[PDB]
Amino acid sequence: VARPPKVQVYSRHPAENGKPNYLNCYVSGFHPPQIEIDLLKNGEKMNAEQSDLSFSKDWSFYLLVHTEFTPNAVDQYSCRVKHVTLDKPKIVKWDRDH
Amino acid sequence: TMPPGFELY
Amino acid sequence: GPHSLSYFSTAVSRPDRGDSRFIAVGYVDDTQFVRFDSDAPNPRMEPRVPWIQQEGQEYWAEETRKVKDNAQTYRVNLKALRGYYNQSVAGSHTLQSMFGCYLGPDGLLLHGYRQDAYDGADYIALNEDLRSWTAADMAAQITKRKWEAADAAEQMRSYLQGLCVESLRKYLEMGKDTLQRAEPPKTHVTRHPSSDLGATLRCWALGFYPKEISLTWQREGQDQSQDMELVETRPSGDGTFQKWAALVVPPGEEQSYTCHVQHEGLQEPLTLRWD
Repeated sequence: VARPPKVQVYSRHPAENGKPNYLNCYVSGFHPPQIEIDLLKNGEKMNAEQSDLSFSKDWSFYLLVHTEFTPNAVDQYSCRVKHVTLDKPKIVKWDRDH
Repeated sequence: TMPPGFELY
Repeated sequence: GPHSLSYFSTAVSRPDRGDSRFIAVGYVDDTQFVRFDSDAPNPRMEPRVPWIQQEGQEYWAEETRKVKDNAQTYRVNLKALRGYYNQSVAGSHTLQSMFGCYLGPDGLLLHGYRQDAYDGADYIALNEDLRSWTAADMAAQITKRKWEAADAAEQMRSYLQGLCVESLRKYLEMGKDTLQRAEPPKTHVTRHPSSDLGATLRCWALGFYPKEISLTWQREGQDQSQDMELVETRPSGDGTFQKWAALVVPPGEEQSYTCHVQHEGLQEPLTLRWD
């Protein structure tokens, strides 16, 4: 029943250029639990925390990778996810709208 | 609080 | 309510490291309050919110003792399951266990549960009568048979009826100022132009608790769900949650659409439009 991860990259608060915020990458619905989740800043991996492995009532695992960040007009943020179900890394770019 | 003991399969 | 106390545990075999990893997390309703990671330096049960930290040393020593016993036991179960199924020695496999209790109207157990899964598939689960098991396959019946002779269900049932609810009542009090107040969502309607016949409205609900919420779009009073995009509810990172619902509105029809937000933190359902 191996299944692909869903991915959302978003901020804790509505983002404004130059103001401290929090960058989240919420990865859920996947199985097996082995997975690689990286927050990227201009294509480069950031220092970020990862929540403890957990799952929902349908057995699907979920994880939160998060770090503080101050968005601006230039820096590109994205989240890169590697899973056995995925032929190649899944990459979702962040924006203040979604 | 977790349960007291956990069973073998 | 009903409020709930629940635990989620994941055991993963690591034949390439000679051992396995056991992770357990505890929740009161949608709030994780403890965790255990067998990979951690000095593996112990650790607090995950302020209110649980008022538990004395024996609490933490005992929870750690029990969860380590759970870890060692499930390491063995993984080895058994590999035999039971005749799987490869090099493969990594996953054992998930989930269990919890809900608080009834008169402070007694509501719907306790206990269910385990192997590699994502149902293995064995405690039945609704709390006295019998459902085994999903041949291997699970072997386990089921042992547990029947040993009345393992009585242990689980007495835990769910006694300690589980009792602890739940205790936790709800310790974190009352946090667990028993619903935090209403901060809501917004934003607009984002697309193409000629493309103009997206997005209704946001931010920083809310509990997790349960209802976001819908209407057009002059007509449900647009079949047209809208609704993302999975997601954690804010501070113990609250977020969600949004968006749809494409025709060029010039913004004001015919309304977003409706329903959450227990709210006195009444909120009607939002593109102000």
